[PDB]
Amino acid sequence: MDWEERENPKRLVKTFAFPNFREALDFANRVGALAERENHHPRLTVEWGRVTVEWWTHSAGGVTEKDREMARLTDALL
Amino acid sequence: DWEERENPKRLVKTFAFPNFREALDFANRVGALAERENHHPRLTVEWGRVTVEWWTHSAGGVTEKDREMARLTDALL
Repeated sequence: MDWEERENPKRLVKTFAFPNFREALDFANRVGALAERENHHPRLTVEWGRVTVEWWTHSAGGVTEKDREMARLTDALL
Repeated sequence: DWEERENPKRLVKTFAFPNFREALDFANRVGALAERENHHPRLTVEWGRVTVEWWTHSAGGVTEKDREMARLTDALL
């Protein structure tokens, strides 16, 4: 579904689920490679069975068009 | 010397870096350690920082394995 919109700070959030820890870390690495390609970085939370990806522009204190674009590119990884 | 947070009780420490790529590289080393030991942390990776949290889910708190994993994490440095 659509990315969640959390607050303080405003940011786009989505969780991706996995059967273990290694696959979650592997996916986080794909998101990280995407971040490096686009030069816009997320906050990633990796744990057994899940990766939480959060997109927001730090220098802006909130969400910008780039964040929405990164969210879409993250979905396109699958 | 790791910080101890609550709800749930867990060991926490943040490692800093000059960028994002190096932070993720470090998180992967912690992840490899976790996979070999079969005990998993909660890792938070962002520009300039990796937060590592150790605790036992089956117990909903800290157990001896967590203290060891914390020391092994520091050893990576």
